[PDB]
Amino acid sequence: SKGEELFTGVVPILVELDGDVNGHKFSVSGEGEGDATYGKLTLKFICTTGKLPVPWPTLKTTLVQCFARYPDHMKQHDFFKSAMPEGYVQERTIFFKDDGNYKTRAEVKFEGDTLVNRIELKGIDFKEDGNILGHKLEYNAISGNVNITADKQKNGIKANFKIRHNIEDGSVQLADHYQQNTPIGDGPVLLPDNHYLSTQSKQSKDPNEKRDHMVLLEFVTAAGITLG
Ligand code: NA
Repeated sequence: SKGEELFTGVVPILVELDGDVNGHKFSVSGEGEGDATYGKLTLKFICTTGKLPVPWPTLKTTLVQCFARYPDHMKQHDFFKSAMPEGYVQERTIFFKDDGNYKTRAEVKFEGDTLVNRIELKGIDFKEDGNILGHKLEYNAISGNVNITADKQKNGIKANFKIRHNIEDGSVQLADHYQQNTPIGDGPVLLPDNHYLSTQSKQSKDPNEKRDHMVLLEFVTAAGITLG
């Protein structure tokens, strides 16, 4: 695609999120860069409104799958880059088992040479002392396989995957994700054969940063289709 050509070197990234979870309102800003040749993302997120009222790990998926490394032989299945520069809408519902849900809407697009992710998030039906509003998650890595299907009716894609977040008492909190992406522009897109994105993230802190924040180092690689 012509959009893929936008991703052959290191691209600056900006993320801006406004959230409301059970009436707790917050905002997050992110800055970093992506290098899709290696599926590599480095980001720092800052809660601009004070302390983040939910755990950072529950926001990681919400806070740029256009930076996935697609293997050469799978490049015709990269929807995300084919929609650029005009971008796409990414919507999710994320179900926390035995707890509330996030509903997210984002637009991902170029503004100049910067890839920007602007998001709104709504959480409802959270338990006041469950794992999320009780802050019982470990500030712990996450990984998984994002399963992608074509959505021909919407000239886009669907995806579904589970995140298992470790809890401080040694249990696991499941977060079942449902996703849809649709192009913003009316230019040509690539609609993929079924495949997945193998994704892993390490979270850390800027020891010099007093604000509530998260630093991420993430790798995202398309898989599941064999050459030939
Ligand atoms: Na690159």
